[PDB]
Amino acid sequence: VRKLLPESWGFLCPVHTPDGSPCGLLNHFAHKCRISTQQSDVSRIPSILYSLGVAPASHTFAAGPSLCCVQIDGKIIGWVSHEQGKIIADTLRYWKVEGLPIDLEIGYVPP
Amino acid sequence: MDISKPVGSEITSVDFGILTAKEIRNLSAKQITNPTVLDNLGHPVSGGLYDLALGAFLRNLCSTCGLDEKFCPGHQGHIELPVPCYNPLFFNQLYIYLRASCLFCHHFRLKSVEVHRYACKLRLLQYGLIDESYKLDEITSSTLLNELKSKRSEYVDMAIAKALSDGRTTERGSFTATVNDERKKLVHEFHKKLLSRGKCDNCGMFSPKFRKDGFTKIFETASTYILSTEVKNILDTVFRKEQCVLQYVFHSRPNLSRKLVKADSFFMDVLVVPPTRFRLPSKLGEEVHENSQNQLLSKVLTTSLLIRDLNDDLSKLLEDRRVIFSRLMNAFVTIQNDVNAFIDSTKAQGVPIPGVKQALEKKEGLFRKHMMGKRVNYAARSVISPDPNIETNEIGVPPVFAVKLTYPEPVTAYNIAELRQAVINGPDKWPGATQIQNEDGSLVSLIGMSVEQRKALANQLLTPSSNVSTHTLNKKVYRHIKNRDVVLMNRQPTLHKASMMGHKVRVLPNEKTLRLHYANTGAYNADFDGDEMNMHFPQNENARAEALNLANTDSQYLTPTSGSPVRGLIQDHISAGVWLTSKDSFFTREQYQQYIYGCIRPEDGHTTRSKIVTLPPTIFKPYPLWTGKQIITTVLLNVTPPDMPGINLISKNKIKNEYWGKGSLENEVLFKDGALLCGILDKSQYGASKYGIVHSLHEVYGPEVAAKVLSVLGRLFTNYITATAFTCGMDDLRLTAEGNKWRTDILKTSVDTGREAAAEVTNLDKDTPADDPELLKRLQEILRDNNKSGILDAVTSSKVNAITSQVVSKCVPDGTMKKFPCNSMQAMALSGAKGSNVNVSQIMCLLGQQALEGRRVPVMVSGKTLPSFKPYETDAMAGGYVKGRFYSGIKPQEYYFHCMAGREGLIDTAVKTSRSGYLQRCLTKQLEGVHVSYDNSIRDADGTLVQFMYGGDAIDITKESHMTQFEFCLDNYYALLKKYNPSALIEHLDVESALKYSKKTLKYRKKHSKEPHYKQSVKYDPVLAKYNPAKYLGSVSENFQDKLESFLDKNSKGVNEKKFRALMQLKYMRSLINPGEAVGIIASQSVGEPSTQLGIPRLREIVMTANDVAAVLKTYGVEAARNTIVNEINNVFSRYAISVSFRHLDLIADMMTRQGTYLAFNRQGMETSTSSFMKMSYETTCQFLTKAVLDNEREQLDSPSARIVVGKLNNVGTGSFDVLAKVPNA
Amino acid sequence: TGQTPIVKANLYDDYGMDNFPNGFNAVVAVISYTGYDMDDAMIINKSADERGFGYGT
Amino acid sequence: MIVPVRCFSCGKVVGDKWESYLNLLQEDELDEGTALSRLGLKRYCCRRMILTHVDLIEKFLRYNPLEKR
Amino acid sequence: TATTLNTPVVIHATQLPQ
Amino acid sequence: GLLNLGVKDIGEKVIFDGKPGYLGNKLSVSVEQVSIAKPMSNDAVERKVYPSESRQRLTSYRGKLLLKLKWSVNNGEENLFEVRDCGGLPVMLQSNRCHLNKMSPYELVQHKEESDEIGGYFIVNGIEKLIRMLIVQRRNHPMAIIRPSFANRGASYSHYGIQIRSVRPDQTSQTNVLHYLNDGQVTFRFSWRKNEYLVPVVMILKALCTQVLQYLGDKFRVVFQASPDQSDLEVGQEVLDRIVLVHLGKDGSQDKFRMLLFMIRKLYSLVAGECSPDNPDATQHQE
Amino acid sequence: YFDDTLNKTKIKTYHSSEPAYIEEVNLIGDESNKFQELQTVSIKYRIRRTPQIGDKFSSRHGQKGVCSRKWPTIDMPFSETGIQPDIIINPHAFPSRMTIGMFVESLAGKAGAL
DNA sequence: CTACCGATAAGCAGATCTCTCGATTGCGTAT
DNA sequence: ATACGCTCTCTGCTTATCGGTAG
RNA sequence: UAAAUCGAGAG
Ligand SMILES: [Zn+2]
Ligand SMILES: [Zn+2]
Ligand SMILES: [Zn+2]
Repeated sequence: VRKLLPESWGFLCPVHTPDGSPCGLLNHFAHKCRISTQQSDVSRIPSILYSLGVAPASHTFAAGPSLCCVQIDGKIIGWVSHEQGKIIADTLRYWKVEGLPIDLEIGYVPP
Repeated sequence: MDISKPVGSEITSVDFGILTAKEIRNLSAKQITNPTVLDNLGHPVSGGLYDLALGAFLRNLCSTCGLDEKFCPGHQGHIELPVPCYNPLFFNQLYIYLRASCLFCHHFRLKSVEVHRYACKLRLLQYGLIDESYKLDEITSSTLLNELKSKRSEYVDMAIAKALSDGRTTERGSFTATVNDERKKLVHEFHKKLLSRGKCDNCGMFSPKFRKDGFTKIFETASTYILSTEVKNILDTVFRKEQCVLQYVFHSRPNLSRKLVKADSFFMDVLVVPPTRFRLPSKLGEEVHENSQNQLLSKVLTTSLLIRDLNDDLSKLLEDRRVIFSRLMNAFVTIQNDVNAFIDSTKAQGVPIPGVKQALEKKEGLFRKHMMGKRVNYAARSVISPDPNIETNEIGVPPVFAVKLTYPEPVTAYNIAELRQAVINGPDKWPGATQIQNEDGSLVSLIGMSVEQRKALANQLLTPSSNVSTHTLNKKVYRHIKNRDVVLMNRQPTLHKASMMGHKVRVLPNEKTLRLHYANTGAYNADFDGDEMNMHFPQNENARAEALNLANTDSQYLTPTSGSPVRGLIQDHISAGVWLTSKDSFFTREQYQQYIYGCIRPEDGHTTRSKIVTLPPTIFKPYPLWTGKQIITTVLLNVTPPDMPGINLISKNKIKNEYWGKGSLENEVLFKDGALLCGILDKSQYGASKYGIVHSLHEVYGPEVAAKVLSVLGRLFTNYITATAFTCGMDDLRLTAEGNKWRTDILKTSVDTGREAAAEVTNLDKDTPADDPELLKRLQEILRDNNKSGILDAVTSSKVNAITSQVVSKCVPDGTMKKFPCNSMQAMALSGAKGSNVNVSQIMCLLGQQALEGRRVPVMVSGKTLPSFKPYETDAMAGGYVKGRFYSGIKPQEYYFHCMAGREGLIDTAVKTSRSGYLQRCLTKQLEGVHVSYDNSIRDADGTLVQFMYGGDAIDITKESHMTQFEFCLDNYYALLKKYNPSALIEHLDVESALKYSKKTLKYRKKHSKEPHYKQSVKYDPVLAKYNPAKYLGSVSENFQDKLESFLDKNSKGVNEKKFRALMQLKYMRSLINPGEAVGIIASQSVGEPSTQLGIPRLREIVMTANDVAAVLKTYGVEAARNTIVNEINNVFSRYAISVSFRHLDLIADMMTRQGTYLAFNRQGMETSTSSFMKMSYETTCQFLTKAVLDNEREQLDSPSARIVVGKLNNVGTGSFDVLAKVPNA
Repeated sequence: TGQTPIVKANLYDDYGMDNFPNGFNAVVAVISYTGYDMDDAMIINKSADERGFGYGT
Repeated sequence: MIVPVRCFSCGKVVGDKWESYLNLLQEDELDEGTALSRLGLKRYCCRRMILTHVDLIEKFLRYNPLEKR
Repeated sequence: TATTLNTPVVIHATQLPQ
Repeated sequence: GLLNLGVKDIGEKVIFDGKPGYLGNKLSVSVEQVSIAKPMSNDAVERKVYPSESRQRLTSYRGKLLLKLKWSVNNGEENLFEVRDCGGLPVMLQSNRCHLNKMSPYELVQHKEESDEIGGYFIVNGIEKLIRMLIVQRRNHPMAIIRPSFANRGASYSHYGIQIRSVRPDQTSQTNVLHYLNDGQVTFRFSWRKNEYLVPVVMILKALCTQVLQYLGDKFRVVFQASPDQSDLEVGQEVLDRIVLVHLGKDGSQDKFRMLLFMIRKLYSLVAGECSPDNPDATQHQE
Repeated sequence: YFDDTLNKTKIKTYHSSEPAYIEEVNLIGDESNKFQELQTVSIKYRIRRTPQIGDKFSSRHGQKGVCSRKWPTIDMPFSETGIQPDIIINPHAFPSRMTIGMFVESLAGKAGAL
């Protein structure tokens, strides 16, 4: 647990750490890392997702890691192909950086 | 403690016996009734927990004694328990002897033949005749059973009679570790087979099986509860029938008292309330929180009153009886649980209040917090700051400490010159007194006194006593700690004995910090970044003697871990040596004379001639010059004693012969006849290095002359650095354009290291692209496995380390813009003052590969080491190869990896001291008493011989350094011969016999050794086994004598061979460990402290938690196990390159294997030990106290742990003998 | 008596640390001179703090 | 807090060059080095005593308990 | 008064009175 | 905000007397509006209290907390209301419930505060105490886990598992773990009050979308402190509301069913070796 | 405080070692309707922490250390310009600790002050 | 045929350096 | 207003139920 | 005047 890890690239300050017992545990945040404090309005996200081709979970008959599962905030939305997964992940990033909040964290775990 | 109050009686030993109810009711000053501690208005309620008669309480004269709060020791009361209840200490004993019986025959469920057999076996173990009992078992219808019992009884009585008449065992038994071990094994088998009888043998009728769900309750099944009085009566009857058989299960020494053991001991008829003095209320300003013991006793008193009332209600007389019986039973159970809580705070049912057992169990208990490690008086603590001009055997006491700390000096006819003026001074005018302890013991104070009255008191210090009874004593003055006194300086943690030394005190005038000379830095492992350490001021002359002589800083030059030195100047003085003893160092007459008088001031005794002598100038024309070599030479000539020659020595230093120019010979150091003729003083000469000049001075002129040499060398190098500086800069770190181009061109060859290494590990073609999806796929398969990546992390790491080495070799020391000795960075790195070649490599060439537990940098689940690098970046850059240097800076990714590595290092550094201290504590608790006897055989405190000869030769490792340095011994033959002076070392020593036998065995051995070791019949013992090396000259070990003979047979060179071997053998006679050395403590420290630096877990697999010792013991026996233990406990130390003397590993292995088994250093091994108090003070105090008190064990107070607990002097070193005074008259 | 760092990151004044001085600039000489500083100690000019250097409450 | 009377290292009195330095930086457009030199501060020991002073006492003087805010 | 400096620790009668 | 959401999620506590199978008067009691203000102090008409006084008084910087109840009877016959205070609730500085929320740095100096005073910390008895942030599992994420502790839960346990720390809109978390047993039977586990509870997952699957709900409700009817008025089917659907994936809430039965189906498939992958355990030590799965 | 329980004037003392100066006093009152008398006082003192020998000083690079002696200005090295450095740091700290940040910071500091 | 002794399989108990500060130290109910 | 009821390790040992062997 | 628990630190 106490090891510095590459997953903290810019979230936890590597150098800043107390020396002794708390080392690796009592971390500190990178000075530009801002922790979210309110909800993002993701109610409109399914609408654009359905246009892209995210087939709703009620009418798809899909299961398994063999297909990509598109989920929002902890609830299943749809099931799509992997290539479609890459396309919609990058496209959603394009739209959000360019309706869609700026805190919409998008994680596409590829096969 | 006052020396003028003598104590005659001494506690020989103590024995752990159960207190009985009848005994308590006789001693008690009162029995307490009501569960109210104290009524309102502030007075204590008579009959309560407090009382006038349980000890004087808060300005209330004690009724029992009639003395005030200070002069009432406190008196013990008792609580009349209405019913007898279980004692939670002995519940397992009561529950084993509750079962294993027939409730009708009132015997055990075992046939009385077996019971009598075990009784006589245990009676034979009472007297130590362990093997006789094994023949007692070799004895093999009912009327013949009585004859069999009588035959066994006659056999046992006659064996006892013979052993007692043979002078083999006295009337008080012979109890030792082995007999204890066999007794424990016998009793455990006794109990294991005693429950194996489900059906009785004296009358074969079944009995119910008692089932205990938990403490305070026992249930019968054919479920049914059983009252405690029934259990008491049952076991009372059983013990009455089998008193002769349990008389030898609850005893170890002959019960000379012949007092029958009952079942009343197993039950709590009475609770005992300590005197009020031991339950005084927590007072915090206004807050008063009564004791938890008082609260528990109040609870038990409440339960007593309630159950007594229920009993009385039942006595004053159906359904009402039913409810009152249920309530009475619950009152029984609740008072049982409340008693169990008052004793133990974890068996209860209900965070819970601490119980009386909880005041002892673990650390912070009464053993490991107020008996082993106490809190001392007349001591100080502070932060250390460096201070040359302190003699390396002194410590600088601030005026604050110098006015607080005091010593009681009794006034004599010769001391009133200075103690009178100390009293005149007062408690503030240093030096001076703070108290006068009179003849009557009254401590007249001086703090609040006038100077006029102080002088008036001083004029009566040495008056005669007008008291007929105090004519022996005399007044004492508590003088301030003067300049002559001694102080025991320690710096926690005390990883080794040399960390607690004794210094002479110098009363500095200025600042509040303990000022300490630099030399002791490695000795305490201290720095000056706020390190704190403590000074202890002994209060009696006998204590001054040990720190002044035995623990004195002079006596501590060589660490017994390997006999190496851990003194020597550290950082500045080393570089001042590399410069002052250069060839370029020439000194005019004024400069040289000032340097010489700057350190060897002969007004206190720095030099041994009382008039400084000079040396002729090295260069006469044009003008008189000198050299730093001559400075060292004249310093040695002045400090060395007269009427003795100078040193002769040949050695080397760490600076090669290339760093001084072509054809140079400064790398080899030469002292000839007390003159420095070649080579530069370095870390190797003076410093933490063996066989250097200061070590040689130690070995030849003594330790005190080496201490004086260290002081003068420090002072001289300081006065030379305060007239000539030495600085590191930014140019020192630079490289020429040539060096930088070489570094860049080599590092360009690190571009394809990663791809080639990865293709190698996955076994593909070296010429495959980084984007080849096959390589990506194979790296991905390697990614999840932790060993395929392990070999992908090992081959690439070797390649990048090799490229690092190529860069370092080709760049430095060639490319550096500033060269040695101009390059102060290299000057202090090569010399050893600080850092290594790796440090200047990282500063000037590159950091290299970052190691995170043997492997490369931890990787993401994606296959990326960092977000900046592509998935499976086939480049050593992504892996953790830091090409940047601390001079040119490092990239953000390399900065991240360096942060990873540094955090890992900090984590492990935090772990190592704490993790590896438990093992040292284990060893030190076990081997605390293992010392050297006067047979030169090492044995425990009791006497169980561990080894017969220390290491096989009885050579002290602190005096073994120059025993096999024959060439050194011959070169300085005259100095050594003067130091030993065999003129007065032959009038009481035999030579001829030991030399004869040594020659005979040497000839016999040379006759042999053609054949392997098993066939080599001895026919002739080694000389040490037959002759005492400290009494017969020439009694020396085989390997030493053979190496000396080889030296004398390869080097045929006014000294002859016979005189040289006489001197060497006398030196061996003086290089023997003195009797009474805590070799166990030294071994434990020397195996634990270096273990701080496979590795420690391997130690835990060999010392603490049991190639493999088990296999070699189960196949090859016990000596093979010992050899395997030593070999494996050594080669782990070897891989860390720590020199560990085998006189420690041998002692450890021979203590572990003392029983013929693989006894590790945990509580299992400790269980087989004679003294109880050590085991109680170690851990599991409850189990060991039960085992001690059930056997009525009378431990003889020999272990170091026990003698402290009972207040007696130790059994190692200074206490290992008595002192008696001869008186003239008859 | 605090002082602004002569050497300071750009972020030193984004966070307005100058509102809270932390130390003082001192003339540091990397020199082996007095012999009273080898491991980690350091030497402070007497007249410097006789005139108020490093003073606090 | 407030400008030191003397430069710590050398001992030169820089307890009067504070307001003058502020003026020469404010009344006249001057670089810090030019203003320090024109006051007679060539040694870097004296220059750092005025160059990097914060004069915190101003922020300390707002919180006066003897005047209604 | 009456301490180890001034009183015997243990004073016994060697034999019966005579 | 979130206090109102939380107390809306708390609900009612129905207790029935025994006055005449009708129990009597329902007494549905709850809270509907929880609110705080700036910390005032009456010293007739209340003035304002500023943190300068709180620090200098060695006291706490606490405002007043007001809860308005809903003392209803017989399912709405009479609904008494009551706005009861709840003592001095400490309030953190520079926050919208503090007297210095928008004060300019000039204004901050004006009220003896500082030039650029920062909040984030409460004042309690004049001691400045902040509430240190913590790091926890990422919310609403079914993460594979392989920890040996699961194997110690008893017999037939595997160290494998699928864990999720669901969080409701009111930002309170409930955990769920699908253990894998050697037999092949999956096992939901939660902690409703303070102790572990295990249920076969096909049971919850069919119950989310009345025979099982009565069966499931009968198991936990007592620990949940359901009133006698509530039927076992009602307490069963309440169990499926207050335990199973409270990050879908009510009107999410089918969604919770799909989510648990997905979690079961993920567990089957994790035990079959087609996926890797997710490290809770990493920052990839943390909040 | 003059006490009613004893009718004798009792005085509280200063329980500390370092002598202090009375900086400020706050006569805290109680917000109760009664004219409750003054009972709580907050006394704040200042104590002068002049740097003594042994006080830890440190740079921004982790070169922590106590001060061994306040070395008089005459006895310190002086440059050509005549400035005695106020801090002397031993050179041997750097080769192992490898804090080239301190070297480059000293360089930049002198350049900036010039 | 039964009784007694092993033998892992499971359950259980005790363990894994000195020093300086600071703060806090109980609900709950029936009178 | 207050006094009285109160879900993160490692070494052993001990208990236990299934095996035979031998009269 | 205590003693515990939590937190902050020094080596
Ligand atoms: Zn008494
Ligand atoms: Zn019987
Ligand atoms: Zn100056």
